[PDB]
Amino acid sequence: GRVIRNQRKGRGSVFTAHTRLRKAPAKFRPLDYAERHGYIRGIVKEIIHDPGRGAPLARVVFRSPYKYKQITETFIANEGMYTGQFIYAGKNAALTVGNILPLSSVPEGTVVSNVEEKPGDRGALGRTSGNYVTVVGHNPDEGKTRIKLPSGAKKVVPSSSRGMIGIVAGGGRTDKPLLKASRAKHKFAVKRNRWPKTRGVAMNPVDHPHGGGNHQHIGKASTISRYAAQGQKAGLIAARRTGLLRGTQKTK
RNA sequence: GUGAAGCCAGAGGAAACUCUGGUGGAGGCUCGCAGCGGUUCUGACGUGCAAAUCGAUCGUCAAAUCUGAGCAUGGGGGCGAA
RNA sequence: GUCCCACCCAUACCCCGCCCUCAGGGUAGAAACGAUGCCCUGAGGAGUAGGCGGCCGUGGAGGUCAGUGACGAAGCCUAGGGCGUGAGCCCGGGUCGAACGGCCUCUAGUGCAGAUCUUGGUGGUAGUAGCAAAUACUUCAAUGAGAACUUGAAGGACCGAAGUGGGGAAAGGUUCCAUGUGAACAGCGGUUGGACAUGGGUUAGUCGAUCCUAAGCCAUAGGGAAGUUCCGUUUCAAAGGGGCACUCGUGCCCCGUGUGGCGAAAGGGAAGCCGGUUAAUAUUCCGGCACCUGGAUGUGGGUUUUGCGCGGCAACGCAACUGAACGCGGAGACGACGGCGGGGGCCCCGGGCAGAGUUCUCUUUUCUUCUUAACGGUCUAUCACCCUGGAAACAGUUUGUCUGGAGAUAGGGUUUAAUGGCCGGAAGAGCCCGACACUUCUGUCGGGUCCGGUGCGCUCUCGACGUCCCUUGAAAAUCCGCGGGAGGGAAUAAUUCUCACGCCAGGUCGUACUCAUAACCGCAGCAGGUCCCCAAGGUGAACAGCCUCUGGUUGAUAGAACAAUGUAGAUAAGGGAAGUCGGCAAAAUAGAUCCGUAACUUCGGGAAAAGGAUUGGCUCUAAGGGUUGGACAACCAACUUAGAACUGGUACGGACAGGGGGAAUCUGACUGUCUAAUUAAAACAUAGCAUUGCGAUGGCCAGAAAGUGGUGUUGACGCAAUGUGAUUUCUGCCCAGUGCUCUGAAUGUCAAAGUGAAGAAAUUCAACCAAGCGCGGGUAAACGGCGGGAGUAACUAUGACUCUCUUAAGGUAGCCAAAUGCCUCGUCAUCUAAUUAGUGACGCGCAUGAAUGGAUUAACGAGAUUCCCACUGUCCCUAUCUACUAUCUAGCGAAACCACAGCCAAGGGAACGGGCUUGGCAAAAUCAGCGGGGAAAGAAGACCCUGUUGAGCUUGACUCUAGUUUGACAUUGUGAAAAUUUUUACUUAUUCAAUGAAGCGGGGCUGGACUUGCGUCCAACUUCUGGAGUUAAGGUCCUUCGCGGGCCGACCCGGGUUGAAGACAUUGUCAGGUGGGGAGUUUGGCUGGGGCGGCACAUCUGUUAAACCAUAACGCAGGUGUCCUAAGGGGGGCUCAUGGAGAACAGAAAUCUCCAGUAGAACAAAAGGGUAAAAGUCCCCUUGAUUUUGAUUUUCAGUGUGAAUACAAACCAUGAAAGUGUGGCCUAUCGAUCCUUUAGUCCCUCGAAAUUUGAGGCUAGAGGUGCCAGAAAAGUUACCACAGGGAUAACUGGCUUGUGGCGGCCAAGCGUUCAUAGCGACGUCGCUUUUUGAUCCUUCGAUGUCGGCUCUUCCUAUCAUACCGAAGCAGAAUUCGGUAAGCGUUGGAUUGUUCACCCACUAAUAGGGAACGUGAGCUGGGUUUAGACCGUCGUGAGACAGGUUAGUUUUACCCUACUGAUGAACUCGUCGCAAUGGUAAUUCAGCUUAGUACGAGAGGAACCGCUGAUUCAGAUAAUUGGU
Ligand SMILES: [Mg+2]
Ligand SMILES: [Mg+2]
Ligand SMILES: [Mg+2]
Ligand SMILES: [Mg+2]
Ligand SMILES: [Mg+2]
Ligand SMILES: [Mg+2]
Ligand SMILES: [Mg+2]
Ligand SMILES: [Mg+2]
Ligand SMILES: [Mg+2]
Ligand SMILES: [Mg+2]
Ligand SMILES: [Mg+2]
Ligand SMILES: [Mg+2]
Ligand SMILES: [Mg+2]
Ligand SMILES: [Mg+2]
Ligand SMILES: [Mg+2]
Ligand SMILES: [Mg+2]
Ligand SMILES: [Mg+2]
Ligand SMILES: [Mg+2]
Ligand SMILES: [Mg+2]
Ligand SMILES: [Mg+2]
Ligand SMILES: [Mg+2]
Ligand SMILES: [Mg+2]
Ligand SMILES: [Mg+2]
Ligand SMILES: [Mg+2]
Ligand SMILES: [Mg+2]
Ligand SMILES: [Mg+2]
Ligand SMILES: [Mg+2]
Ligand SMILES: [Mg+2]
Ligand SMILES: [Mg+2]
Ligand SMILES: [Mg+2]
Ligand SMILES: [Mg+2]
Ligand SMILES: [Mg+2]
Ligand SMILES: [Mg+2]
Ligand SMILES: [Mg+2]
Ligand SMILES: [Mg+2]
Ligand SMILES: [Mg+2]
Ligand SMILES: [Mg+2]
Ligand SMILES: [Mg+2]
Ligand SMILES: [Mg+2]
Ligand SMILES: [Mg+2]
Ligand SMILES: [Mg+2]
Ligand SMILES: [Mg+2]
Ligand SMILES: [Mg+2]
Ligand SMILES: [Mg+2]
Ligand SMILES: [Mg+2]
Ligand SMILES: [Mg+2]
Ligand SMILES: [Mg+2]
Ligand SMILES: [Mg+2]
Ligand SMILES: [Mg+2]
Ligand SMILES: [Mg+2]
Ligand SMILES: [Mg+2]
Ligand SMILES: [Mg+2]
Ligand SMILES: [Mg+2]
Ligand SMILES: [Mg+2]
Ligand SMILES: [Mg+2]
Ligand SMILES: [Mg+2]
Ligand SMILES: [Mg+2]
Ligand SMILES: [Mg+2]
Ligand SMILES: [Mg+2]
Ligand SMILES: [Mg+2]
Ligand SMILES: [Mg+2]
Ligand SMILES: [Mg+2]
Ligand SMILES: [Mg+2]
Ligand SMILES: [Mg+2]
Ligand SMILES: [Mg+2]
Ligand SMILES: [Mg+2]
Ligand SMILES: [Mg+2]
Ligand SMILES: [Mg+2]
Ligand SMILES: [Mg+2]
Ligand SMILES: [Mg+2]
Ligand SMILES: [Mg+2]
Ligand SMILES: [Mg+2]
Ligand SMILES: [Mg+2]
Ligand SMILES: [Mg+2]
Ligand SMILES: [Mg+2]
Ligand SMILES: [Mg+2]
Ligand SMILES: [Mg+2]
Ligand SMILES: [Mg+2]
Ligand SMILES: [Mg+2]
Ligand SMILES: [Mg+2]
Ligand SMILES: [Mg+2]
Ligand SMILES: [Mg+2]
Ligand SMILES: [Mg+2]
Ligand SMILES: [Mg+2]
Ligand SMILES: [Mg+2]
Ligand SMILES: [Mg+2]
Ligand SMILES: [Mg+2]
Ligand SMILES: [Mg+2]
Ligand SMILES: [Mg+2]
Ligand SMILES: [Mg+2]
Ligand SMILES: [Mg+2]
Ligand SMILES: [Mg+2]
Ligand SMILES: [Mg+2]
Ligand SMILES: [Mg+2]
Ligand SMILES: [Mg+2]
Ligand SMILES: [Mg+2]
Ligand SMILES: [Mg+2]
Ligand SMILES: [Mg+2]
Ligand SMILES: [Mg+2]
Ligand SMILES: [Mg+2]
Ligand SMILES: [Mg+2]
Ligand SMILES: [Mg+2]
Ligand SMILES: [Mg+2]
Ligand SMILES: [Mg+2]
Ligand SMILES: [Mg+2]
Ligand SMILES: [Mg+2]
Ligand SMILES: [Mg+2]
Ligand SMILES: [Mg+2]
Ligand SMILES: [Mg+2]
Ligand SMILES: [Mg+2]
Ligand SMILES: [Mg+2]
Ligand SMILES: [Mg+2]
Ligand SMILES: [Mg+2]
Ligand SMILES: [Mg+2]
Ligand SMILES: [Mg+2]
Ligand SMILES: [Mg+2]
Ligand SMILES: [Mg+2]
Ligand SMILES: [Mg+2]
Ligand SMILES: [Mg+2]
Ligand SMILES: [Mg+2]
Ligand SMILES: [Mg+2]
Ligand SMILES: [Mg+2]
Ligand SMILES: [Mg+2]
Ligand SMILES: [Mg+2]
Ligand SMILES: [Mg+2]
Ligand SMILES: [Mg+2]
Ligand SMILES: [Mg+2]
Ligand SMILES: [Mg+2]
Ligand SMILES: [Mg+2]
Ligand SMILES: [Mg+2]
Repeated sequence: GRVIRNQRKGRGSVFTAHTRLRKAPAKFRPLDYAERHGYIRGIVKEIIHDPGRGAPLARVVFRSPYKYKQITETFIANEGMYTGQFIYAGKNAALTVGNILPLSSVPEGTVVSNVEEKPGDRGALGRTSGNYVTVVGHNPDEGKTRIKLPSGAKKVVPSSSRGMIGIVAGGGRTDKPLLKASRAKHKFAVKRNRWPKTRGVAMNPVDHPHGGGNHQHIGKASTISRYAAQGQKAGLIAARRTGLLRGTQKTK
């Protein structure tokens, strides 16, 4: 048989993400002395649209504590942020929307965005439009913080991890139907070469495990073991259950 | 060609929102020329003009439209709206 | 039919000659002899495969012939000889020119008709096919040997601004220009040429490259890799650039986070325009007039002298008008589309000027020219911004919008923005006229070169608005501004000047030409393909079609004629789909304006639904604008609309251009995409829906590895993997099976490592185990599944209901003879005259059914289907016209194919002959057609089978494997605690993350707030504002007294950059599991083709089997893979099955008695033999079913194996013995090598020598190969491949004729009566090859496989027609039969049909053959490769003799045959004859006979005669119609 499309995707080549129109990655400031001990003030210059990203980004200018230059950063814009707004990043920053604070100096029950998995990593969690991370609780003796992720998972991160107060802008982007093949094409044409998608059962046996046959049918259980070989993992990988979800799920 | 929002005016009514002239210029809308394609004649030709062309008739024609150059993917590999 | 006589001839027989072979003899005191010779005698002679012998020929070697030869070697040619059976040898003649041969040995690349053989050459075909797309040529002249395709002039035409025009990019490379030209090429010619030959031609600071970066590529540091090299592109790197100072280069002082290259002739980007000029270059040359960049220093100007301009309220202005580091900003720099406004150019209109055209007539006419570059100066030009002021009675305002107390209207200003006006350039140019010189050298000189208008016009550009996006639409080099304020700046002298003028320089490569019906790629001068720019007039909505201007061509082999058949363009009376699988093809409709427009609907559509009317020309009228005066008048300007009269051909979108429509069904929602070159679809995609995994120490994936990579400039509204497939309404039940997921205990299973025991040790044995699995839960929008039987309602049918068997559950809602149902052309209704079609219903549905999605569905569809209107040559039924061919000619000129060839009939034959046999026959040489034959040409059949030949794909095939999971060992160190194992502590190994490696850890100074034995905790100064923040101010001492030098300002200390994980993870090596993701391989045989079946595959009995033996078939009836401690061995006593008599229960049968009883019983098992004091049966004793090795028999090769037979060595059993016993009374009951396991002994070996373990040998058994002389082995292919096979299937033919069809003989019986008018049982004899079987003879290096259409001929077993005979024949109508194939045998609905059945006509609507006639005749509806859907089946790939949809139909010019047409020879003609060949007519109706014969009556013929008509044939065009 052939190498299947899912296997080919990992080679790169035509499946590499598009990057020309992306200006800079969305990252916090590097964790420095000012952010560790007090706060630093930055000015929002513009709210820009980043192709391939649903959420808008905010360009924020800060002063260098050690040089005469000025530094422009690219944050994920939280909804409610505006051009000409002062934002504050640090331990002693006020608890207002757009401020970047360590989770230790944040009370329980507030939502943040671009939460660092570890301090200094400049943001990893809850960075997509309409998404946020909730600060469930604190453990000061352990120096840790329990948070709730957009997926519903519970995580524990060091209290020094930073986050931006508020909710990622971009609202309910997925609330309107795409309604058109062209609109799906435009959505993915700035992300990746993954659209359109041909069904495996419409292929031939040389091309996919779902293969051919005189009727379009999978012919064997579509749930595939977690430890199946590469080239076998087509369908529902390591599926605990299948079928329509007809009630609440114990797992979360 | 059709004529979506938005806008102007006038008629009713009590209200609220009904109606009627206009304006406007949206749509993977439509007729249709070039381009692109290739349905039927199962036409021509079938030691051809041609190792796939020719004619008529057809599909689409403002956007999943057509196309140049540069560049990338190399054989059990690639690429594939398959 | 029989008998007799003579005769004819085979390669046979007889006699003779000769050849050869074989056989038998003779031949030496050698006068003897290729002694391998000779002489004598007898017999014999076929031959594929094959064997042997002898000889001939070729290249080369040794010896020899004292060989041949320029007075002619070799070779070659030869209707000239000789020899040999023959292969061959020799000679004569000719040609020719330098070597060669005989004999004996030696040697080999040694002998050709084949191999779809190799290379080369050459034929018939054949002067043949053909040289026919792109509208088209003609006259005169010149040139020349020669002119349709050279040139000039004239005419006629085309391209018709998305050109046949003018220039470019790629690509070519000299094709560009001049001159000359024999051949070759330009498929005709050629004087011509992109050809050939000889010479020329490409000029840049300004146009490009060069410079920049993009996607991307390659280095570097490092890390992998055995390595070629891979990653890496800033990453675990000590990676650079700025200034000052001496006689002299070298003395220092500051900044630093960066620290490569390549990559665009369309992206970014410094700068050039006009006129002229050459044969060919020009934005490059020449003339004039400019610009940019860089470098230098001047003159003037400006500014200042303790300093770096002035003005304006302001927006800002002015000719400058200092400014380091460091920083900020702008430009470069960006999407698509819409309407509006400005500008350039083009187009158009009016007037004037100059020229030209027309001018019978008319036309103040028609056409052309009338131009102004870069670069500058100057004045303007929307948006915006500034000042005054303060708006509701809101106002301003666009086509649209919008704007305003965050300050509108208004008034006044500032400013970005020329492709605008004027001026310089610049009229001196260019152009246009006009007039005077002249072999040329020289032209010369005059004049003129203007003014207005218009616009939904075209094109480009600019501007302000606006729309769309889950889409927001490059980078860098370079240039500029500013914030900052470092340095520096002569009251009589320079002046860190972006001002004016001035000086110097600008290298290198490209530059011709074409860019295409001839310069590129398609083998080529190819109707194909190949990226752009400019873009006139008319009609018209219009870069539509059609015509024209500029410009370009007139180039595609020509002449003549007008047959068939064609290709292309059309027209047809009447009918109007009757054609056909099917309306294929064609026709019909078509623009605009005005009316009118249904069902349904997602309310958007449907819709141009359906349909109807009008349209020309001319003469008028009205309306729709701008400007000025004074509510009218005047002036200016286009078009768009409406109304009226008149008028003609009742015509007018007059050409061109240009929708047919409707009622429904299946299906996919739609737009979109694909099998380039047979499938455009219902397939794919899609939005929507649903499921699954993943929180980064991660999911999925790539890599040999990596300090590797993609997703990822990413973080659940995300990434990845699947299914279904818009909307609407729904999506039922089943977790038993296979998967996936979760737990691994009360539970079982296990490897390596480790633990314990035994041992001398190797080892062996025990426990223990991680993963995985057994186990137990979950899960179907996972793969998938979703049942049988029996009764039941006052007649009855059915079964609401019930009784019963089983599953994991038993098909729910829906839907249906549907693209899914076989039976089936289902049943009913409708549609038609007629419907296997369509639609609507019905449903025990072979085999419908719910995201393997069910049902419905507006809109959409080059999808499939039915009907209706319109329309028509599809047809009845054909006809006609045009162009180009074909045709004939000149020139040029192939190919396929070809054993030899070409008339038939029958026969036989390899079962379909051109050749053979027997007949018919049979006359040169030819031309146009033609599609019967050549089982015509393609192409070593693709269907089928075989091969111990493959390949693609699948899986629970066999064997493995990347990856992965888990365990162990190592990396791997240091502590503590718990009674060796577990837990948690350390950081330095190791791993991760961040950063420009800035503020980490301890303190102590201060600020605080909390507390009473004054003690502890916290903190380090930024949060009103879209400003700024840098090159330190100061304190303190030193000082050269300086924005100078140190310590503070800015606390000290540890040099751990910071934060995490941490001896875990990672990594290396082994071990268990998982692993169609991947690899390799396999997937029996026989066989009335193969498959399925069966086993005729090892083996036994009887028979087939034809009396020894032997002997076949998928022949017949059967049997075997066991069973027995006795059912083996010995001995003895007895006699069985059965019958007749008898005896209580007792009988048909229980036991007892007697008599008969040849085996009719029994002997393990099939069958056949055999057995009676036994071989049966019972009793007694036993283990001969033992040890050893030979011999023999059957199957047979006289090999194994299995069986079997007689005897020897022994020592046993039994009988008093004799004797018997080496398994089963006989004929079947079974198994090699290798390996393993036993048994056997003072047995042999472990090879330096010993002992003990262990191992290996020798002899005899066992573990098994049943495909049984003995491989370890699953499918599929419709995507398929190869070597073959007519050894072997599907279609023709051949034999046969069961079966099918058609007859005969007999005649029980039927027929009221009567077997035989006519039927006809039981039986029996046949014929036919239009059925289907059976066979496998021909064809698998191919004979084109159904049907229909068309066309001819043949048969008779006669449907009709002619003439006859019989009846249960009064007439009429029928029935049966005879002679009879002359002549006919139809039009339609449904179906691909064949077949069939209906409607209807008819005299009748008979049956058949001709390779199941007929595909180089058609067509392609059926069968039907590859695409696709459904149902059932399969785990799957896939299958289906099931349904459905789409799917390339090639070649004739040869020979013959046929149809026609010429024709030599016999002088040429005219008029004739007639051998032979062909042959043609057919049926019905009406009137009369006649309401008559005959009949009770109903009813109801016929002969003759008359008049028409059907089908067919041969002509013809007066008339009518078509063209
Ligand atoms: Mg592969
Ligand atoms: Mg798909
Ligand atoms: Mg497919
Ligand atoms: Mg597969
Ligand atoms: Mg699978
Ligand atoms: Mg499907
Ligand atoms: Mg469209
Ligand atoms: Mg085309
Ligand atoms: Mg064709
Ligand atoms: Mg036509
Ligand atoms: Mg012989
Ligand atoms: Mg030789
Ligand atoms: Mg000679
Ligand atoms: Mg010589
Ligand atoms: Mg040879
Ligand atoms: Mg030869
Ligand atoms: Mg031969
Ligand atoms: Mg010819
Ligand atoms: Mg031709
Ligand atoms: Mg011609
Ligand atoms: Mg032509
Ligand atoms: Mg002459
Ligand atoms: Mg010509
Ligand atoms: Mg023309
Ligand atoms: Mg154009
Ligand atoms: Mg040209
Ligand atoms: Mg051109
Ligand atoms: Mg190129
Ligand atoms: Mg010449
Ligand atoms: Mg020629
Ligand atoms: Mg010539
Ligand atoms: Mg010539
Ligand atoms: Mg000449
Ligand atoms: Mg340039
Ligand atoms: Mg350069
Ligand atoms: Mg590299
Ligand atoms: Mg290295
Ligand atoms: Mg470069
Ligand atoms: Mg450029
Ligand atoms: Mg010059
Ligand atoms: Mg001065
Ligand atoms: Mg650009
Ligand atoms: Mg015009
Ligand atoms: Mg001028
Ligand atoms: Mg001037
Ligand atoms: Mg003048
Ligand atoms: Mg072309
Ligand atoms: Mg026009
Ligand atoms: Mg017009
Ligand atoms: Mg030309
Ligand atoms: Mg030609
Ligand atoms: Mg007609
Ligand atoms: Mg007519
Ligand atoms: Mg009609
Ligand atoms: Mg048609
Ligand atoms: Mg038509
Ligand atoms: Mg409507
Ligand atoms: Mg309709
Ligand atoms: Mg209409
Ligand atoms: Mg049309
Ligand atoms: Mg579709
Ligand atoms: Mg595509
Ligand atoms: Mg195709
Ligand atoms: Mg193909
Ligand atoms: Mg699913
Ligand atoms: Mg299950
Ligand atoms: Mg279960
Ligand atoms: Mg376990
Ligand atoms: Mg049901
Ligand atoms: Mg349906
Ligand atoms: Mg049904
Ligand atoms: Mg039906
Ligand atoms: Mg029907
Ligand atoms: Mg079913
Ligand atoms: Mg089903
Ligand atoms: Mg379901
Ligand atoms: Mg519909
Ligand atoms: Mg011909
Ligand atoms: Mg000729
Ligand atoms: Mg010959
Ligand atoms: Mg014959
Ligand atoms: Mg014959
Ligand atoms: Mg022959
Ligand atoms: Mg002849
Ligand atoms: Mg022909
Ligand atoms: Mg023929
Ligand atoms: Mg032949
Ligand atoms: Mg073959
Ligand atoms: Mg074999
Ligand atoms: Mg194979
Ligand atoms: Mg293959
Ligand atoms: Mg104090
Ligand atoms: Mg730690
Ligand atoms: Mg470890
Ligand atoms: Mg596998
Ligand atoms: Mg495999
Ligand atoms: Mg076989
Ligand atoms: Mg079988
Ligand atoms: Mg015998
Ligand atoms: Mg048998
Ligand atoms: Mg016995
Ligand atoms: Mg015994
Ligand atoms: Mg006895
Ligand atoms: Mg004894
Ligand atoms: Mg054995
Ligand atoms: Mg063995
Ligand atoms: Mg030894
Ligand atoms: Mg064995
Ligand atoms: Mg055998
Ligand atoms: Mg045969
Ligand atoms: Mg018969
Ligand atoms: Mg009879
Ligand atoms: Mg037969
Ligand atoms: Mg046969
Ligand atoms: Mg064959
Ligand atoms: Mg043949
Ligand atoms: Mg043939
Ligand atoms: Mg027919
Ligand atoms: Mg007869
Ligand atoms: Mg008769
Ligand atoms: Mg006849
Ligand atoms: Mg026949
Ligand atoms: Mg036939
Ligand atoms: Mg034929
Ligand atoms: Mg054919
Ligand atoms: Mg046929
Ligand atoms: Mg089928
Ligand atoms: Mg079909
Ligand atoms: Mg088709
Ligand atoms: Mg009478």
